[PDB]
Amino acid sequence: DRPDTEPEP
Amino acid sequence: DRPDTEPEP
Amino acid sequence: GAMGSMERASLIQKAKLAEQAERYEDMAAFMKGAVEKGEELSCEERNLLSVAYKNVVGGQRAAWRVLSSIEQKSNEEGSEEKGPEVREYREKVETELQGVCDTVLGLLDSHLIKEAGDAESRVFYLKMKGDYYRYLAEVATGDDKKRIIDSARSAYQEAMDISKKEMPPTNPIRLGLALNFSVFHYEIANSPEEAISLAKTTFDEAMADLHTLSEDSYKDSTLIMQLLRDNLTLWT
Amino acid sequence: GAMGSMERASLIQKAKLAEQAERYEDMAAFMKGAVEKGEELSCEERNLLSVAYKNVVGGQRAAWRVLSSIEQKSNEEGSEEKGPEVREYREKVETELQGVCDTVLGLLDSHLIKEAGDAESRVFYLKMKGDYYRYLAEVATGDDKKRIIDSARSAYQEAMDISKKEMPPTNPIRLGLALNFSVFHYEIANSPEEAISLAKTTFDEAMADLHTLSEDSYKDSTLIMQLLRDNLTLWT
Ligand SMILES: [Mg+2]
Ligand SMILES: [Mg+2]
Ligand SMILES: [Mg+2]
Ligand SMILES: [Mg+2]
Ligand SMILES: [Mg+2]
Ligand SMILES: [Mg+2]
Ligand SMILES: [Mg+2]
Ligand SMILES: [Mg+2]
Repeated sequence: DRPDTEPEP
Repeated sequence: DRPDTEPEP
Repeated sequence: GAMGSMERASLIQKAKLAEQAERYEDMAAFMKGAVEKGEELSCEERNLLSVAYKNVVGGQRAAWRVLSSIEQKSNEEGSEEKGPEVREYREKVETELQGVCDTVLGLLDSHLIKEAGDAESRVFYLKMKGDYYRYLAEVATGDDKKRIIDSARSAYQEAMDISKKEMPPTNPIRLGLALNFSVFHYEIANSPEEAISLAKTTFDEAMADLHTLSEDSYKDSTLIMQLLRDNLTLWT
Repeated sequence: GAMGSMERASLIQKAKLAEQAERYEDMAAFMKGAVEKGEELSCEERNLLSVAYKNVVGGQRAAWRVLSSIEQKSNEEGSEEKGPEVREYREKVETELQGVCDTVLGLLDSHLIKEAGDAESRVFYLKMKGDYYRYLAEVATGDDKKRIIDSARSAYQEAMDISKKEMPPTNPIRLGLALNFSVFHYEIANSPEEAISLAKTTFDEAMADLHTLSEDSYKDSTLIMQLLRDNLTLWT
């Protein structure tokens, strides 16, 4: 599965 | 709350 | 129209791809292009048209409700004045919503309804006409509000009259029409008793016809019956 | 520009309303208009710009992945030929995605980065430049793919060098930069060992600095540390 990148603040 | 209307088939 | 150079079959193929990708504005533009080829629509094609525009206008309606709520609070006693921006931006979204409804109503009038002779197609399109006048009525406040409400009522009523004469009480189109006309009565026409009566009679007449159905048809009909029951539970 | 006649403060107010209504294309257009007024952006305004375009390009990336998967299957052995439509529609979405990335990169180049002197603003914008070259690299296949990948790498590296000299290891901008540069190494640059090393060192150096923080800052930093840990669990 896809890794996480920076989410909304 | 809002009542239900016809959903997607 | 920007879809005028694309084959009818290619437009339908791309509408199905756009649904899978959750690109509903693209889906609606592809299906508008297919309607404008001038041929009647099959059952599957009618449902692609309805899914596309229901998702586009659904996003607009949800945004309009958020903005209207913010605007109403800003007009309460004690609220700090913030200028014209909330009203301006609510008006922007409202105008775009009205434009989408006018586009759908125009397709129905030129010329889907007049060529629809079978009960399943004619009822489907008259129900859609009632639905998109109902979305216009949700935001209407001026001199035309009463005429918008009567246009919705008239379309729903013609669809009801045909469906009662030509369709069994379990037919999913007939059931979804009755569900939505019942919500019109409750939310738009200030007629909650009519809304409750219609939902109850529709539910009971469908229950008595379930024994005639296959397993797959039984699943289709009971799904919509559950929405009638959920509304009755909310309203009583 | 269509926002040229609207006050800067009114554009910012409407961007916040559009976020509440989940109208992210409108939000991005309002914030583009605010940038084009020519003044530097505050911290809150920078985050509104980033939220708007992240949601727009996020929808495009998800649609592109669905369509690319359908296209690849149609090119497998034994698959029935369906014509040019899947490729055409994937190309349409790809071109729109590339246009959004070019718009963001243009705002950064004219003239947000050159006026950004404080570490918090300069690192924020250089990270954004790396992110939008990375989204271009996800769909690139031609003679420019290597140069797109190096443009992302170069922007991330300048941001890293500044952040290590000027920011504590728990700063949320520094942490989100390292998270995204680590994903660049794993997914784009075919460098999984570099990705794992960067995530681990970043996590460990932040852990050792948590004792200096308030309760609210501790919550902000540990949220991003958990994403570094989740990626390490996926990769090892
Ligand atoms: Mg033809
Ligand atoms: Mg406006
Ligand atoms: Mg006919
Ligand atoms: Mg009257
Ligand atoms: Mg001014
Ligand atoms: Mg296309
Ligand atoms: Mg400066
Ligand atoms: Mg080389």
